[PDB]
Amino acid sequence: ASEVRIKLLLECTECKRRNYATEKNKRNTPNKLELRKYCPWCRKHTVHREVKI
Amino acid sequence: HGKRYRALLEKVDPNKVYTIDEAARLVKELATAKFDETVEVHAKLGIDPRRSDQNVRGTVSLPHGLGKAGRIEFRNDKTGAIHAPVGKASFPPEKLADNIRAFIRALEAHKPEGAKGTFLRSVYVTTTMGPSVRINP
Amino acid sequence: SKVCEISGKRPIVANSIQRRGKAKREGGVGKKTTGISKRRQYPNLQKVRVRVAGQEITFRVAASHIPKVYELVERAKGLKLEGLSPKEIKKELLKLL
RNA sequence: GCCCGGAUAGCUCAGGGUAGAGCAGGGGAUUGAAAAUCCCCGUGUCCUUGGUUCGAUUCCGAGUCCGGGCACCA
RNA sequence: GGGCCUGACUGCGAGGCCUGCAAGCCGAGCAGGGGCGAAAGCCGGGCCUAGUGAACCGGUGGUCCCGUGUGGAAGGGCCAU
RNA sequence: UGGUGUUGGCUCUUGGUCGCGCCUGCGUAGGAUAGGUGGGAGCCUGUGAACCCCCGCCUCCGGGUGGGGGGGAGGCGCCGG
RNA sequence: GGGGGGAACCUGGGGAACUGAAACAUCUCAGUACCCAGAGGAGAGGAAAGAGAAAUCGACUCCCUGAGUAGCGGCGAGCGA
Ligand SMILES: [Mg+2]
Ligand SMILES: [Mg+2]
Ligand SMILES: [Mg+2]
Ligand SMILES: [Mg+2]
Ligand SMILES: [Mg+2]
Ligand SMILES: [Mg+2]
Ligand SMILES: [Mg+2]
Ligand SMILES: [Mg+2]
Ligand SMILES: [Mg+2]
Ligand SMILES: [Mg+2]
Ligand SMILES: [Mg+2]
Ligand SMILES: [Mg+2]
Ligand SMILES: [Mg+2]
Ligand SMILES: [Mg+2]
Ligand SMILES: [Mg+2]
Ligand SMILES: [Mg+2]
Ligand SMILES: [Mg+2]
Ligand SMILES: [Mg+2]
Ligand SMILES: [Mg+2]
Ligand SMILES: [Mg+2]
Ligand SMILES: [Mg+2]
Ligand SMILES: [Mg+2]
Ligand SMILES: [Mg+2]
Ligand SMILES: [Mg+2]
Ligand SMILES: [Mg+2]
Ligand SMILES: [Mg+2]
Ligand SMILES: [Mg+2]
Ligand SMILES: [Mg+2]
Ligand SMILES: [Mg+2]
Ligand SMILES: [Mg+2]
Ligand SMILES: [Mg+2]
Ligand SMILES: [Mg+2]
Ligand SMILES: [Mg+2]
Ligand SMILES: [Mg+2]
Ligand SMILES: [Mg+2]
Ligand SMILES: [Mg+2]
Ligand SMILES: [Mg+2]
Ligand SMILES: [Mg+2]
Ligand SMILES: [Mg+2]
Ligand SMILES: [Mg+2]
Ligand SMILES: [Mg+2]
Ligand SMILES: [Mg+2]
Ligand SMILES: [Mg+2]
Ligand SMILES: [Mg+2]
Ligand SMILES: [Mg+2]
Ligand SMILES: [Mg+2]
Ligand SMILES: [Zn+2]
Repeated sequence: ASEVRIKLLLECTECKRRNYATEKNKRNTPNKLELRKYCPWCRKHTVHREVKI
Repeated sequence: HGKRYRALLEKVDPNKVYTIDEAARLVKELATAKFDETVEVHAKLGIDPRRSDQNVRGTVSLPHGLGKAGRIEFRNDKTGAIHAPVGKASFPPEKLADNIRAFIRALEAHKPEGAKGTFLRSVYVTTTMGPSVRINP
Repeated sequence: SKVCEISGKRPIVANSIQRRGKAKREGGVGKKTTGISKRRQYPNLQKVRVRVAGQEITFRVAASHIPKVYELVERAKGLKLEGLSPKEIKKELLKLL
């Protein structure tokens, strides 16, 4: 982690619940992460979005 | 102001608030011009003028109204005001309060979702050339 | 300062508590006491001067009970006070409490 | 953490209809020189993007960065 | 070097390495929902061994567990960070 | 050292902010001193119009406004460049 | 009528530190020691503007229990209805 390599949550786009925490280099990668991740609330894959920690 | 108007002024009194019905009974007493005056209903939305999203705009199909049928379009001006024709000075009193009330309803139906204040900060009923009366919406 | 002559109020002992930190209510870690120590809190005594049976009487009474002095004088009306020293008048007045 | 803020040309800067000002640079006048003075000239998505308006550095939303402010730190 | 991709999974975990404690470590297999592959299969980040910090206090998103006569509310618990 | 108690009277000058009354709002095209939109073909006149006489006056210098002395039937908009 | 005395005990007004926290400041020691005032053979408290969930109880005091519970706590040492 650094001011540039940052921590961040991944929120489920369908239930708005954060299910994952991970990191990114925000220079390297200014855009908000989208990724499919299993949301356990919905019990199926869902595209998760980067949300500020 | 002209004698004709100065006259009407007496049948009013600012302080008093009045009621949709009380105002409907005055309208006739306030329409002293040589023609079927209108009536109008001036509000004063308590929302932010310079903006959007929280812009009050739409239509209402008044049960009686106009007589000039219904569906009047109203849109809040740059200030916080919104104005609209509710009928002509003729119309039996028990016919205007039905529209005044039917119009004011639409306004509330078009209030935003992000508005601070009591929305209907103030409301008034009038006639083309007559004075005006506040009212308890 | 010392003892209200009408109410009896006197200096009490209070702690003077020193804190630091952001209250929990404001989303802080909570408050810490950086020091506590004794102090006295005084009644707000003042002089009330008052003329009863022409003689001059003078009370040390807490501000809260300044009006109460004058009430004593009203109730002093039907009293056989004339010709007295101030010392015994005060005594006389104080006796209606 | 939250609140107030500046970004306008090389440097510094004031500003719902617009884009300029000081000296830096260059050309010319002048001088024995260095200047000072004097005349012209440049040097712009007015931080970014999105939205009002007929349109805007000007209003607003959103961003990015430095400037400031207050507080807190198990 | 390329193509597709998000398993840098959610629920667990047989059995071990290490070891005073507390930690640290490796992990087959089953379920859910996926990826890649014709398939066998592989995939619970990164060839590997460093890149870290117990608790307490508190923050923020869920959950809807407790709510001081009762219904709410305050405040707390629980999961995640 | 602020606030407040003990702590009062008169006055001058004052702002904030609440209600109502009214006036001020001039980039250019233009009858020329356009606040935002809406409403609205009549309104202003024996509750005195056309200019005129003292003017609160603001001014972007043309004018905007406002009470009255004089004053005895016409000014201002739809129209439309 | 008071004044002054009385071993302990009682109430009221004031009120430490060593020490413990294996340093220390909040915390503890402890409202203890001690000083002061008053009482009396006791003193204090006492006949609900109480308890608190029993649709209940019924002044106060003292013992046993409830209970090292409920809670309080640099959530530490500890304190403790
Ligand atoms: Mg993770
Ligand atoms: Mg990464
Ligand atoms: Mg779950
Ligand atoms: Mg204090
Ligand atoms: Mg504390
Ligand atoms: Mg008082
Ligand atoms: Mg490869
Ligand atoms: Mg997954
Ligand atoms: Mg095992
Ligand atoms: Mg072990
Ligand atoms: Mg599987
Ligand atoms: Mg598979
Ligand atoms: Mg396949
Ligand atoms: Mg298979
Ligand atoms: Mg596996
Ligand atoms: Mg601790
Ligand atoms: Mg916590
Ligand atoms: Mg919660
Ligand atoms: Mg309750
Ligand atoms: Mg519940
Ligand atoms: Mg419940
Ligand atoms: Mg309660
Ligand atoms: Mg209820
Ligand atoms: Mg809650
Ligand atoms: Mg002081
Ligand atoms: Mg104060
Ligand atoms: Mg004072
Ligand atoms: Mg004695
Ligand atoms: Mg004695
Ligand atoms: Mg005591
Ligand atoms: Mg004592
Ligand atoms: Mg001392
Ligand atoms: Mg100590
Ligand atoms: Mg010590
Ligand atoms: Mg110690
Ligand atoms: Mg020690
Ligand atoms: Mg020491
Ligand atoms: Mg203690
Ligand atoms: Mg006995
Ligand atoms: Mg007794
Ligand atoms: Mg007693
Ligand atoms: Mg009783
Ligand atoms: Mg604890
Ligand atoms: Mg304790
Ligand atoms: Mg204690
Ligand atoms: Mg006990
Ligand atoms: Zn979901």
